[PDB]
Amino acid sequence: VNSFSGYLKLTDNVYIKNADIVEEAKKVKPTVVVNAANVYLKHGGGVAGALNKATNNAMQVESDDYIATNGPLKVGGSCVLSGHNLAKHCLHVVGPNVNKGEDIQLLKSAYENFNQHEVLLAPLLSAGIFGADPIHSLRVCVDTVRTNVYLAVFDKNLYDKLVSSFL
Repeated sequence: VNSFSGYLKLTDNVYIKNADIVEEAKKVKPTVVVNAANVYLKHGGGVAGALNKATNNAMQVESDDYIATNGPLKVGGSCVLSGHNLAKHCLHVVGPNVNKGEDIQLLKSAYENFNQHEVLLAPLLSAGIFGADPIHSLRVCVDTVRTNVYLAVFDKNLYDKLVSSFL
C-alpha cells in the first residue's frame, strides 16, 4: 500500500491520473519523481522548468554542478539527483526530443531507467515539448516498465484521450 490517490489502474503496475506533477510531488513526497530532462540538465520549460521552479532553482544549481563534473547525459540515459522539496530523489531521464530529430526508438531505453526504482511518480517521456505522440509514449511505458509507475498527465483533454484509447 502507498499514498498515491485517485489514479486509474491501467495494468498490473501502471497507474495514471490527470494531475500537475509538481502538485502531486508536493503532496505525496514520493521516493522518486521523474524529470523530463535534456542531456544538459537545463530545466527551462515543460515538466523540467516546472519542477525546477518549484525547487526555487535548487534543482538547476545541483544540475549545473553535476554536468560540470560528469558532462552531458546520453539520450535515453538518466541520473539520480536530489528530489529537493518534492521527493527524496529525482530521476532525471532523457527521452528523445523529436523537435531535435532524435531517434524515437530511444524512448524504450529511456523508460528502462524506471526499472531501477520500485515505485516512481513520472510524466510521459518525450511528450509535451519533446514532440512525441503521448499515446505512443504510454504504450512504450506499459510495455517497458515493470516497476510501479504513477503517471501524472497535466492536460485533462489529453488524459481523457489516453484513457479512452488505451488497449
